[PDB]
Amino acid sequence: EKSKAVPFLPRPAALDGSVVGDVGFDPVGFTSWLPLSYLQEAEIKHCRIAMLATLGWIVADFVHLPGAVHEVSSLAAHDVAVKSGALAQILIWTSIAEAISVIAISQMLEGSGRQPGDFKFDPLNFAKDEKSLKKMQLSELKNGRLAMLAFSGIVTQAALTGHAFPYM
Amino acid sequence: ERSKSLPFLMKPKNLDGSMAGDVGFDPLGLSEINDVGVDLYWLREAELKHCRLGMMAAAGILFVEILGPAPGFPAGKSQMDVFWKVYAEKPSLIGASLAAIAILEVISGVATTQGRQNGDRAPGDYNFDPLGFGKDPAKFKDLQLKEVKNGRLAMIAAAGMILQGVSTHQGALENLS
Ligand code: CLA
Ligand SMILES: C/C(C=C=C1C(C)(C)C[C@H](O)C[C@@]1(C)O)=C/C=C/C(C)=C/C=C/C=C(C)/C=C/C=C(/C=C/[C@@]12O[C@]1(C)C[C@@H](O)CC2(C)C)CO
Ligand SMILES: CC(/C=C/C=C(C)/C=C/[C@@]12O[C@]1(C)C[C@@H](O)CC2(C)C)=C\C=C\C=C(C)\C=C\C=C(C)\C=C\[C@@]12O[C@]1(C)C[C@@H](O)CC2(C)C
Repeated sequence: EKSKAVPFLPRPAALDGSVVGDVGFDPVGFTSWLPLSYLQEAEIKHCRIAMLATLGWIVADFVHLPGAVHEVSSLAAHDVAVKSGALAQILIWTSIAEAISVIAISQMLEGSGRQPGDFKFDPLNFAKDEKSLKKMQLSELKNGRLAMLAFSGIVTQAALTGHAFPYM
Repeated sequence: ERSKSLPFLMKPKNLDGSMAGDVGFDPLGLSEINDVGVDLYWLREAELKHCRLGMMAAAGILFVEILGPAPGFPAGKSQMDVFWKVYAEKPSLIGASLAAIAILEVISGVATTQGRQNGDRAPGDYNFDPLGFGKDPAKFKDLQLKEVKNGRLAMIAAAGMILQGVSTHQGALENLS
């Protein structure tokens, strides 16, 4: 009762405390008719994709790969990269990763034990015990949400005003 | 048995004494509506939202007309017509404000329906007391009465300002003198 985020709204009844980044924020009750693991996986995937996208947009408006095709702004880079076939390679490998993801999310939903977003990818450690893993999961979630909103703002401002890196 | 405000009318059944500003002024018996998701809880929440919105709007009109606009913002003293001048030059501000108000209003409606269902939240309550001006009781009732009276007065005032600006196309205090 009385979820932490919205103090005047009831607790979403599906987010008690046992999830990283769980401040009880679900006013429209998306968790009431969708699996929690599915939504967590979707959120983490969005976080990672948008973090990579924000970093790439900002960097590519500064540094360009050698070649005349890579001499466009990130706003206009989509139509150039799709014509050159640059985005085709990313599409192919992302589709391979996403088919393996289809298998992984199916197994997670039907038992297994794989945590949402846990691909066990960890060449370095950066997370030795449970406490470090929880703290870094919270950091990843917060940074990913911030980067999703940041990429949203960057794209909207750049489309509104065709400016360089300062999209004001 | 008779309403305090209207002695020629019987006391409205649903308005005993609880809500701040209750004087029994329900001649049409609207407090007894229990249909289309509308009841005393919904009516009180709507009244409080109207009170707060009217207070904010009246304060904004008076502030802008007396102390002038903020730097970089248009002038004209007609608040119903300066809106189109702001939108003509800063449409993004208006759009962002509208989107924020839309999200907050969706949250407000969800909260109203939930609090009506599992009764734990008083109508118009959003737990918004950052400065702790209404922590203790015996002052909360007085603050509720003050808010309700000021909000009704500002509702009437803001409706008047809207109509005056739409019709006369002049400022509020311009109409005053
Ligand atoms: C969402 C991810 C994403 C997407 C869709 C793109 C898309 C694009 N980038 Mg880009 N970029 C990204 C992230 C991304 N970038 C990141 C994170 C960086 C920082 C290193 C850059 C740095 C960058 C530069 C410097 C340039 C581009 C350019 C371009 C355009 C054409 C060439 C190209 O594909 O990039 C080539 C990308 C690189 C050389 C660096 C990519 C490094 C990756 C993203 C990090 C490692 C992630 C890993 C491989 C994930 C594995 C995927 C899995 C399925 C196997 C194209 C529109 C070029 C352009 O035309 O600019 C307008 C260009 O000059 N990008
Ligand atoms: C279904 C729903 C929402 C909901 C729900 C949920 C989501 C299901 C959740 C719950 O469970 C139930 C329920 C029902 O709550 C309904 C949504 C509400 C609506 C339909 C929104 C309406 C808002 C309209 C407003 C507030 C417009 C005001 C216009 C003004 C104009 C201003 C002007 O300046 C302009 C522009 C020109 C100037 O010249 C002069 C004037 C004219 C003054 C003043 O502001
Ligand atoms: C800034 C913003 C969001 C900021 C979010 C932040 C900081 C989030 C922080 C967190 O996530 C972290 C970091 C960690 C989480 O655990 C906790 C929180 C705290 C939640 C959203 C802006 C959101 C801004 C929005 C939605 C603006 C919308 C504007 C619109 C629609 C206007 C459109 C128009 O103006 C045009 C474009 C042209 C005109 O011609 C037509 C019209 C329509 C007038």
